[PDB]
This record gives sequence, C-alpha cells and structure tokens, in this order.
Amino acid sequence: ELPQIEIVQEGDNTTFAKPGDTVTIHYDGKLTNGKEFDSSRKRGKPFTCTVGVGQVIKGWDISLTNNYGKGGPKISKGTKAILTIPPNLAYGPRGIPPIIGPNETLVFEVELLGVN
Amino acid sequence: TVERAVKSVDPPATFKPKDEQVFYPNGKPNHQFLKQHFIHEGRLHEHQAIQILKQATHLLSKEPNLLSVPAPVTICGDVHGQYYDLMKLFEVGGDPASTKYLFLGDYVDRGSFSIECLLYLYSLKINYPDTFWMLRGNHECRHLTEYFTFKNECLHKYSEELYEECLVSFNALPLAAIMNEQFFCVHGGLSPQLTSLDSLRKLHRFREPPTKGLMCDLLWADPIEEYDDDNLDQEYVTNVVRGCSFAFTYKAACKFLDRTKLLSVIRAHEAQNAGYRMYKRTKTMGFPSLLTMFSAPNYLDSYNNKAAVLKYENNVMNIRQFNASPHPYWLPHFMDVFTWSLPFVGEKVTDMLVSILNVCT
Amino acid sequence: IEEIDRLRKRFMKLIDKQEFLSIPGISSNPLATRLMDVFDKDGDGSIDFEEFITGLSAFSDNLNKLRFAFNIYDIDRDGYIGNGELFIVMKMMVGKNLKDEELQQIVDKTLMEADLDGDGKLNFEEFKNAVNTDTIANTLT
Ligand SMILES: C=CC[C@@H]1/C=C(\C)C[C@H](C)C[C@H](OC)[C@H]2O[C@@](O)(C(=O)C(=O)N3CCCC[C@H]3C(=O)O[C@H](/C(C)=C/[C@@H]3CC[C@@H](O)[C@H](OC)C3)[C@H](C)[C@@H](O)CC1=O)[C@H](C)C[C@@H]2OC
Ligand SMILES: [Ca+2]
Ligand SMILES: [Ca+2]
Ligand SMILES: [Ca+2]
Ligand SMILES: [Fe+3]
Ligand SMILES: [Zn+2]
Repeated sequence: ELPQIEIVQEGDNTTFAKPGDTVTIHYDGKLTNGKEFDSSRKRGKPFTCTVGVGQVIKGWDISLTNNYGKGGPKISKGTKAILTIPPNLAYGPRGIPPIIGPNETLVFEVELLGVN
Repeated sequence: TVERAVKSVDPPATFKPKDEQVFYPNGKPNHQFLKQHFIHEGRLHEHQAIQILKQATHLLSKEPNLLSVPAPVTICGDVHGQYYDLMKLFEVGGDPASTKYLFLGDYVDRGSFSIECLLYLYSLKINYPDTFWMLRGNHECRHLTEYFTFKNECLHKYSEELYEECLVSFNALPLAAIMNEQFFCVHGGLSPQLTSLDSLRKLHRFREPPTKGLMCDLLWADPIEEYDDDNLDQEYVTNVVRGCSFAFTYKAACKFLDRTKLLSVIRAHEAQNAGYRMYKRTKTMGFPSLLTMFSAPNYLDSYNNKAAVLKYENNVMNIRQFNASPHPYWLPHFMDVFTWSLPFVGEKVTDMLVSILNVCT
Repeated sequence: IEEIDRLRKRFMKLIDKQEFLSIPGISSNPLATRLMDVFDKDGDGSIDFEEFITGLSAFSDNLNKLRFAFNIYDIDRDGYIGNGELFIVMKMMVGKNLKDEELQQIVDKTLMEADLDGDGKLNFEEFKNAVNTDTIANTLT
C-alpha cells in the first residue's frame, strides 16, 4: 500500500529528501469531499519535521523520502504536490477526533519549501 | 506555574456577563458593551445570545425581499467572521449612530469569530433598524455553514439550539436592495430568471436556498472572467467554478440595467486584491456596469489583500480601503489543547512504555 | 504475580534521570521528563521499584488512566492544572509550530472553558469533564 502523488508544479529535480532529513513544508489538508481540516499557510508558520523516522504519519514519510528509495514519484525542493493518503497510512479506523473521522483518506497539497 | 507564562497577551473576558450588561434597560442589546466584550473574546450566556438572534429575526422577517436604501450609505462586502477586521471597517465606514450601512452578506464561515460578527451586526441592526441593513450571502444557510466552520463554531461556543436559531435568522435575511433608486445591490449577481424586479419581490424567501433558480443565482452568480473583454453574445453561462448557478456577461448586466432603469450593480462574493473592482462602464450613462466589494482584508490569513467599503453620497463613490488587523489564535475546529494534544500524549507515552517493557527478551 | 516478578528483571536491567534517558527512544521523546516525574511519585529524582510497578499498573479501572493523563499536565503535583503548567507542557510538544502569543491564547481559552468554579486552574473533576474519558483509557494499554 502506497500513497498517490500528483506533481502540480515541479522544483529543482535535484534536491530530494532522504530518511532522517528535516523538511519545511506549506500544506493544506482536506478530505476527499473537499472539506479542509488544516492549513499551515493560514497559521503563518511553515511546518518543519524529520521525515522517514515515524515522527509523522506514514504517508508523509513515504511521499517525502520516495518510499525510502523504492517507489512505484520523487518530490524535489520547490515541488508543489498533492498527496492522496489512504487511511491505513494515516489515522486508520480510529482517526484523530474531532478533526479527522474514521477510515478517512487524506489529501495534502504540499509545497516543499526547504530541505535542511 | 500558576501565573501566565506570556504576560504580554491579554486574557479573555468572562463567558458570563450579567443581563444588565448585555442589554439596555429597554431590552435591546447593548452594542457598545458587546463590541468591547467581543474584542476580548468574551462570550454570552446562551439565553442572551438566543435573545439577540430572536430580536433580529423578528425585525428581518418584516422587511421585504428587496430593500430600499437611501443615500448616503456605506456598502460593505464579505466579512467571514474576521471580527477584528470588522472593528476597523466601522472606523473607516463611520459610526453607525449617524452612518447608514448596507452589508452584502457572507458574515460567517472561515474566520474563527463568525458568531461574534453576527451577534454584533445584529445588535446594530436592532438598535438602528431604519439606518442599518443586511443582505443574505450564500454562506448564510445550513449547507455551507455545515460544510465550513460556522456550525462547529456555534456548537463549540454555544450549542446546536443556537445554531438552529441562526439559521432561522439567515432565512429571514433580505435578498437584495435598490440603493438610492440607482443601484441593484446583491451578494452574488444577476440571474436568467431575474426578468423584472417583481420576480424577486414574489419569491418566498424564508427557506434554505434552492439548488437552482432565482434565489440561488442572487446568492451565487459571478461575472465571467472575461467580462470586461465583452466578447460573448450570450447573457448567461454555466458557472463551472461555483459548481452551480451562472456566470453573467457585460451584455446581461447592460440589458438588465436598461430594463430596470438602474445605473449599476453592486455586489461582493469574490475576493479582490484591492478590496473592490469596477468593471466595464455602461454604454448608456457611463457609470460602472458592475462593482465588486470585498471587506475581508488578508482573507484567510494568507491572501494579503486589502479590503474596501463604499461610502456613497452626492453621486460619488468614495472607495475607502483598509489593511488587516491582528486577531487572536484558534486551533482548527476550535479544539481545546487537551483535545489537540491527548492523541500525541498517548502515542509518545506508550512508545516509552513499550521500550521500558521490551528491555528483556 | 508472575508478571510482577517479570518487571523486577526489567527494572534490574534498567532509576536515575541519567539512567532513564538511556532507554532506546526516550532520548528524543518530548514527554521524557514529564513521564519520569509522574512515575517519580515522591519527587526525589529517581524511580523506585514500587513506583515502577505502581505507575505501570495504570496501563485497572479507567480512573487510574484519567489520573495519569492529569498528572502529566500537573507539574508541581498539587492537584490542579495551572495556566502556566499547561503552557509549559504544551510547549514541550508544540515546538516552533506556534508562536508563544498563540499558545498562551489557546491555553487561556481552554481553561476558561473547563474552569467551572472560577479559580483559573483545573482540578481533577474539571479535567475529567473536559476530556474524553473513553478515548484516554483506550489509548493506554
Ligand atoms: C501538542 C499537540 C500535538 C502535536 C501537534 C503539533 C506539533 C502541531 C502540528 C502542526 C499538528 C497540527 O496541529 C495544528 C495538526 O495537523 C493535522 O491537521 C495534519 O495536517 C496532519 O495530519 N499532519 C501534520 C503535518 C504532517 C502530517 C500529519 C501528522 O503526522 O501530524 C502528526 C500527528 C497528528 C501524528 C499522530 C500522533 C498521534 C498518533 O495517535 C497518530 O498515530 C497514527 C499519529 C503531528 C505532527 C504530531 O506528530 C504532533 C502533534 O500531534 C492533524 C490532522 C492534526 C494535528 O493536530 C494534532
Ligand atoms: Ca522515586
Ligand atoms: Ca499544579
Ligand atoms: Ca477550577
Ligand atoms: Fe465569500
Ligand atoms: Zn459568497
């Protein structure tokens, strides 16, 4: 099981995130019906994390590190993308209430602003 | 530990003012109190807020579908619960004690202070019913408030009963206005079914907006993107962007204005970097055929757009712009910090409790 | 009783605050110190074998699970969650994702929603009313 990645605009094609790197991202998250559940851009602080270590949902690790080198679409710095993430790679049947319901598929519109 | 770690931050006002503060002795809401109280994120007792909803519904339900608004008047576009920009708007537009107002709808959704915007605007309406007017926008209905933020807001801050009472007040909002016998004012725009002004006068409006038809179009219509180019012969085209209703052309506006003997159409509904936008001028009299107002600066905390209101008098359109003002922070979905952090607490603690457990084969 | 002897050999292979972070993964955990303190019931800086078993034993009725979640926020062990305590513990998990003004404002509004008696802090009763009693006990296992 993998997440679906659709490249909206591309970046440098050179700077790809690898496991253990940090990234900086502006994301809007919404459900398949379009209802938005969060946006970093509205909060004014870009999200920063360490990818590939399980410090985020599995869909983000797989998307940002190219499934740790075993694809089946890479994301470079400056790429604006859309990640469609199935519930098993997100918040499963439990969900994060009240912000994410059960068995929900998540669609993140991410812009990779920086790596390291 | 018991003191506040960030003392430069003002704390919220009380969630329970006394009746004698929220209402004047005559029983009308004390809008000067509510203005300051909402600036400091105070809340009302639910029964007080329902009382304000019920008095506004009573006044609104007696007004006609199509208001008559005399000049001079300040006309305002969308607010979307941006209460701290609404404070600035009144500074720019004039004191409601001596300034006529016409709002074009979209009071709620997206900003985290929709119920403050709505209760405050209604308390002005109640105290100034002959000089203060509010149209319905497309967000003042059940479908959109369910889909966006306003229902989650009422349920968090108050209850579903209050949410239902707001819906009753939305269904009572007038649809449009003739301003100074010169302008058609509406939230969205024109309609293929807007044959005469009577078509609008005959509507039964106390309802959720229909999927299609006149009432939907007034709330949902846009001009076509190429409106100024004036290169379409049709009047109306399917509004794919909105996914309902129509986009209308320069030709539709001009034929409508000629029919109804009006100068221009003033509407809102679309964000404007400059706060307003004047479209192609009328071949009949030279006024703008269309004007879009938008009163929500730095829309959604990300657009960095200016806002504008329209101060109309002496056949003059004084456009007054303003920038965004700071506002307090709310988590998405109005979560408290326990709802927000407890899933992560459990993950982080458990992880340690499993490492401690797995130390032995 | 077989499991009670099982924790003795886990504990023996493992407690000081320096010894505690040695456990794999605890070094990078933002709640490492908060978890240490809650298990450290007498506030002497190390975890007893009695505190080890007792604190684990809540992961019993659902009441011990609610009590533990409360104690993660109640730093000084005084039985109330103070405004500043809530800010400090949230700051351990929120990182640079909120500005301090933003964090303080939603700390303020949380307590004003959950503070029934008016004192400005949260006793255990007000905490239990403000959270999902079920979601909490289910997470702990
Ligand atoms: C002190 C507060 C807690 C702490 C909160 C922050 C640092 C603020 C940070 C910007 C989160 C946002 O808060 C505004 C908000 O972001 C969302 O809206 C969102 O877009 C999202 O899905 N993101 C965030 C961006 C990366 C992917 C994903 C995520 O991996 O998020 C991670 C996540 C929730 C993992 C869960 C943890 C619980 C487990 O049970 C579950 O296991 C399956 C996995 C986040 C980073 C956690 O590591 C950290 C926290 O939770 C969530 C829908 C809900 C989440 O608020 C909680
Ligand atoms: Ca001890
Ligand atoms: Ca305390
Ligand atoms: Ca209390
Ligand atoms: Fe709008
Ligand atoms: Zn609109």
